[PDB]
Amino acid sequence: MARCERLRGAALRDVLGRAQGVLFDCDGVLWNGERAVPGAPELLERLARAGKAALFVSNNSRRARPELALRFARLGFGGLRAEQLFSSALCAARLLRQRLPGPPDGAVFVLGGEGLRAELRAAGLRLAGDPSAGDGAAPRVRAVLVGYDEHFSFAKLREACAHLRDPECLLVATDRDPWHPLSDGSRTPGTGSLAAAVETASGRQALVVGKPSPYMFECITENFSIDPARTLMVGDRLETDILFGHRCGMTTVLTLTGVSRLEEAQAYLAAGQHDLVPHYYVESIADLTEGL
Amino acid sequence: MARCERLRGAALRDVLGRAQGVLFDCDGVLWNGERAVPGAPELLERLARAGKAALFVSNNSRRARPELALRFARLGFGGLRAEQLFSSALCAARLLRQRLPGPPDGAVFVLGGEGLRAELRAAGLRLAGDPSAGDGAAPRVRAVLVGYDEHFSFAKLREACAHLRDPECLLVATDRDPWHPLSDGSRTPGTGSLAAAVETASGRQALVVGKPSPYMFECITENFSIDPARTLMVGDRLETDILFGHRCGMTTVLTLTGVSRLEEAQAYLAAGQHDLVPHYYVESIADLTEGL
Ligand SMILES: Cc1ncc(COP(=O)(O)O)c(C=O)c1O
Ligand SMILES: Cc1ncc(COP(=O)(O)O)c(C=O)c1O
Ligand SMILES: [Ca+2]
Ligand SMILES: [Ca+2]
Ligand SMILES: [Ca+2]
Ligand SMILES: [Ca+2]
Repeated sequence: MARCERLRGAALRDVLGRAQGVLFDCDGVLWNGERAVPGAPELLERLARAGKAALFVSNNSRRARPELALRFARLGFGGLRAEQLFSSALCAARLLRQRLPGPPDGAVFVLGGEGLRAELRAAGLRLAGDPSAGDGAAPRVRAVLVGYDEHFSFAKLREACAHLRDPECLLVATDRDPWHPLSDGSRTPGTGSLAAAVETASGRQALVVGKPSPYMFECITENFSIDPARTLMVGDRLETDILFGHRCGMTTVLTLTGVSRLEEAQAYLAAGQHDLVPHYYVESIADLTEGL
Repeated sequence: MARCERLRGAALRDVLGRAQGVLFDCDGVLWNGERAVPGAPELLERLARAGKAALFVSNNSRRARPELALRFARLGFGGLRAEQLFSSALCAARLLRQRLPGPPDGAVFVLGGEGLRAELRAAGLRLAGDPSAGDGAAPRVRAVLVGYDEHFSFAKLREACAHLRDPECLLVATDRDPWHPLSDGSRTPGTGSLAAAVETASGRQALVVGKPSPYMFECITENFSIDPARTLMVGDRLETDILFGHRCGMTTVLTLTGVSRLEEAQAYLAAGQHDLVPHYYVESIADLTEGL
């Protein structure tokens, strides 16, 4: 099982050689804020050359796919197809298209920003507060979606609760990341904090779209035939990316350039909490390139 | 132990006769919104006549003591001394006066309304955003207090987190009630929902002031010699008032005019969760009067 081994040498050559593809978490892995992890772009270049597939999975609900694609390019990750990029915004839009109840024969009440709303509308979803048809009633709200919402308020929370009074109204969260580190050492609250407030006030459990939910893997694999037994999952958060990998049956690699510390992985290992223990770790993903 | 017995007849006469005093939760017990529970005022009148002490304990952080006292009178509860009324606002102010760290050799950042702020200032506390002395630096924030905040926002959450980056900064919540029922059947989010968001984003556990924290009982008993072995605790919420009573060693009485249902108490009893099981229940507190 996962023993949190430092991946290097012949083992690294073996692990990467056997892998048919690599699934990358983004923040803490490819970059921190506006700074690419040195050697990250070169890894992705060498992977493409090695004939190994690369896919990208982020819990970030801020950007619709077109703006996400621009961000990869800007940070040095060139030549990527938009189809290789998966975010919790995109997959939440897809989950709601697939699951929204109501007769054919709802509207979605969204706590979140314009990039999220853009992604939802692109998937064909009607949003609460979109303008109504003629002067008829507003459509019935059949899901509440909690994403990263820099305009979160008590009034919006109260309104979310009102919608959720109907037990057939879905409650969905893009992700449960509790907070994110910023470049100056400060932190921004994460969607997990807002989801906590909504779940508490409504007495509901949210359906989570993003990592570590297996749903995210369903979203990625709708379009892509990938064998999880031959896929490496690389990420910086034990409770999100490494747990995701284990749930999906992938080999997990913790990179140490982000949120989680080696000491924490080792502590979980000691406590026998194996689903929070990576199979392997690297100081940064630049350490992988040698294995090709 | 607690067996959730319907309190009536000779048993009621015995229980009330032996009691030296009664501690009442307020909402769901004495009133629902602006409507007194019929017969509640008459109970309190008869209790005073029986020579039995009455004290009142509410998690409501909206009103400072003077406005709270007006509310009791208005609902039909006359003749009360302000000293008999305890709220999570009053006791949070007291806890912070007692615990605020820093040299003699802080300020308190408050998420909450004007009644809470009034209570804190009356206890001698300086509040973040109170005006600074001359043109010197703002005082160091040494506690974050989360109360009922109808103006809660993402920006305030972010700011709470910034203060909490200092591990010596306290995190205190007035209460963890998750939501409260309104007269039209709707609900308002409770402090517990906001506390959840703050704890999640900061990765901290809050110190809770109100019920079911034993601290609330310390607050009430600072001024009042009451024997918990001779005190009845009467409330409508299993996870708040009944748990509080058990933690304090009081005889607990669930009234059925509020949040918790008899069926839920019986379910907990069945599951052997005795600290969430009331010793006794009544349809409403008006059922107690006969026992005098
Ligand atoms: C709101 C939000 N969600 C998620 C993340 C990053 O997600 P991931 O680490 O899954 O790429 C960030 C990082 O910027 C963020 O700002
Ligand atoms: C914000 C808030 N806190 C607490 C409560 C009631 O508290 P309790 O049931 O402890 O009296 C209410 C009920 O109105 C409320 O509005
Ligand atoms: Ca990450
Ligand atoms: Ca480390
Ligand atoms: Ca109550
Ligand atoms: Ca009942």
